Amino acid sequence: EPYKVNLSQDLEHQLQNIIQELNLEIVPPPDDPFMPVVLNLGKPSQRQNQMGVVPWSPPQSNWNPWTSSNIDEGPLAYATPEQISMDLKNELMYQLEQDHDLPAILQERELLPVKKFESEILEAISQNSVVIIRGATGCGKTTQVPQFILDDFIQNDRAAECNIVVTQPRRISAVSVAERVAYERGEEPGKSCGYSVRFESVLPRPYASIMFCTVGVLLRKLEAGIRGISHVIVDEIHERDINTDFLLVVLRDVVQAYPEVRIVLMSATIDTSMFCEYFFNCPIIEVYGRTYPVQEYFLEDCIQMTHFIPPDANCNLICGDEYGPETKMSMAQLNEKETPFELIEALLKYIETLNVPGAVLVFLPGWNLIYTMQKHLEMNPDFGSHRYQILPLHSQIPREEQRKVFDPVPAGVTKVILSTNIAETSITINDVVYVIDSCKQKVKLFTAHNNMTNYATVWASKTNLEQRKGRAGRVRPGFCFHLCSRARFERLETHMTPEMFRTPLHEIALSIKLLRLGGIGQFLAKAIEPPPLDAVIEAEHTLRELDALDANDELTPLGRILAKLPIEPRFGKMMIMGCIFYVGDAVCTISAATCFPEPFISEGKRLGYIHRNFAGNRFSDHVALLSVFQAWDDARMGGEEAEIRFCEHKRLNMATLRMTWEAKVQLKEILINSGFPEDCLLTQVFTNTGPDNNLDVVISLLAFGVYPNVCYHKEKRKILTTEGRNALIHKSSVNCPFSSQDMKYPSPFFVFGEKIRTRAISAKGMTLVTPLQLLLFASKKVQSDGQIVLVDDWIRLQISHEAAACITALRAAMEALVVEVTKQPNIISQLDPVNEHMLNMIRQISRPSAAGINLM
Ligand SMILES: Nc1ncnc2c1ncn2[C@@H]1O[C@H](COP(=O)(O)OP(=O)(O)O)[C@@H](O)[C@H]1O
Ligand SMILES: [Mg+2]
Repeated sequence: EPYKVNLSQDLEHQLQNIIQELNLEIVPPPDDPFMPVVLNLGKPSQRQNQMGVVPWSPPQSNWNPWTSSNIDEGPLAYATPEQISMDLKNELMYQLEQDHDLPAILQERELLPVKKFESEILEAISQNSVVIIRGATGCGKTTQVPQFILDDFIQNDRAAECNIVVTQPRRISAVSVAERVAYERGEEPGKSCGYSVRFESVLPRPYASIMFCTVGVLLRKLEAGIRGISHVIVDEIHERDINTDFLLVVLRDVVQAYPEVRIVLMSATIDTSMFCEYFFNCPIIEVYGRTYPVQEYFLEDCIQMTHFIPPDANCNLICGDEYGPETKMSMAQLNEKETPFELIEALLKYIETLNVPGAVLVFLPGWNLIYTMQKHLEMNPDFGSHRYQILPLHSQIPREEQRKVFDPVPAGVTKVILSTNIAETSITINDVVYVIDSCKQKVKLFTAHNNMTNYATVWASKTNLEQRKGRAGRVRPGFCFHLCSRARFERLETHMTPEMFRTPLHEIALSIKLLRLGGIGQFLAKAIEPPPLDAVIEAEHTLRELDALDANDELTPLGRILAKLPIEPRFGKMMIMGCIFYVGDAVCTISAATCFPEPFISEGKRLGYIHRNFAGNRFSDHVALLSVFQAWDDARMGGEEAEIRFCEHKRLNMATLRMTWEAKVQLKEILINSGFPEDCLLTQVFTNTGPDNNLDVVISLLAFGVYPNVCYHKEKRKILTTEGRNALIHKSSVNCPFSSQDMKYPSPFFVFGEKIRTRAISAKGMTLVTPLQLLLFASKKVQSDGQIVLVDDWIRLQISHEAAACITALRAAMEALVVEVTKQPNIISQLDPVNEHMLNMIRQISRPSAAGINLM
């Protein structure tokens, strides 16, 4: 049915006024009501590109490669190469004397399997422009190889001819390795070992250094070029992170046009053919250590040797003959869509019976299943405090709490690790004798025309199960407990689909064009494994649609801003808009918070009472998050203990808030550096109960940014998608009712943030909006019949024709002004009166009073 949209009469008077002042014409009402006239409107191009290459140069005196700038004051700034080489050679032998715990550790370094091969490696790397270092996970190629390379260059007095960039796919890997390698050198991060992840960096010195960054960070610094670098180490290639696959394309163009450069690809035990063939049949340096085999078992065997009982074709129904009558009878009572918490619980205390000491590594998909499984054991008898030691490893936990997994345990105690697939190839634990495998992955599923980053649990590869097994048996003959039928193993993929095949490419596309590497399609066609066509088309369509590219597929001044922002391009455009309305700080804050988990500490079930009160009366998860942020930033002014007090009292995660903050600041600086003034990015206090026109527009711009994640409320926990299918409220949301209950809303229009798919479908992080916001920013294709209005062809609205089409115009005028200010962002100071009245009209229609709503 439609919605009874009740505007004022003198408001409609205003919307037609401004539209006249802007010298634009409203699409007239249909003569025949059955004619579905569309309200949408629409509206210099630049010369095209040619296939080009990122420039390279080796390390230089008076050039910091980590700040990508000159240095005209200090020892190195003034000194000569040999001076530095000599000096630094001495510093280490000075250090060698005086530190009495350094050689304590350096011996530990030489016990690592990769130690053996140091000669062969350095030998290969020297004589070949590209190298692959294949070897098992645990040999120590991550930590050691970049040292081996530096150590050598130091003690041949070529220290200043050495700068190493080491890319890691995960944020956590980059930093924690940087920490480890700096420890193994008797230092703290900053001396010779730096890092650089998204929104956080501890840079090293300009010479004889090692930089551990993420691929995205490196890619966005390549506008300056790969200047002042001797070696480029691309670790964990076998993971097939889409950004690594992309980087490899870039690097291959480099090694052609600059063969002096040195590249080092590092991989687990997989087929490295395509990589070797890609890089001109480059040498492979195999690496291996003394490792023990493992008996692996499957979900038949697990139930066999515990006597367990619980309360696409199903593979649990299929079972072997030699397995007993009760074995089958049990397993078939348990679907494969969810992993059995109850079985693995019983499977742990079977390991007791084997009476062999060691740690059990449990593979699960996601924080959700790890945090539940933890509270399943820890808050349960048998599993006492002094019997078992249950450590989680999400990569979303304090980095102190991560390290626990490595250091040993008091004797007669079992160390249980509930980790993600980080521990599959990225990190190795020492005590691991046993492994339990969910045989499942957590992947963002996003195909063409989804426009929804949808997290979904899926089956792992045969290769995955193989690699998860090998974690057991780095100490003694081990055991591996696969929680998948023997039938389900047969119906598994051998390898998993690489990210290139199943990820958006609009971020990759902006990069391509910023770096002037040629055409989006042409470039990705050179990939080790190119993406599907429709993905490239979708990426191209998507960037054109928001004027990041012209129709000639070249980078507009807007797209450049979006290229320099390290966030989703829509949120980048949302921020630029907010700057124009002088709500830049507010809207950057929301952007930043997308890059981090929710700062609420949910004990389980749904949300609590006190947390929901941050929402206010705007029925918004986004305002909940924005309200805590205001309360936190005010409370932090007390001091360190005052900050944590607040957080402890309100049950908030203090780490998350400091990260969202630091990210907000960094976003803010890119806009400042882009030319936007300071005054449009100042902190602006707001209420979440009274009226707030600053916060009205901020909700409006959130409608834009999060489009097209829209829904409509009907029943208590029922909502309907944009397409029309039936979805739910997530239990974390503030707009979620309590069990059985319901709540009325001043509007059923919600722009939601994210959608999970594990048990069913559901929407997460919901924010209420008015009809006018839906029309103005959260709806592309809209049709009028004179009285009734159709929005994105599944949402109907009873409303004036002239007003509905006057709004769709403002949008088009706003988009025009976006273009205008992206040519010169300092424009927003001296805005012509027509423009500033267009911003006030938008401000007006943002409010709920103008849509016949009040929040009480
Ligand atoms: N933070 C750490 N604390 C203690 N030991 C560590 C740490 N990081 C790595 N190790 C140890 O270093 C060894 C090699 O690690 P790494 O260089 O990551 O290997 P690779 O990447 O080749 O699998 C492993 O045996 C592991 O136990
Ligand atoms: Mg590694």
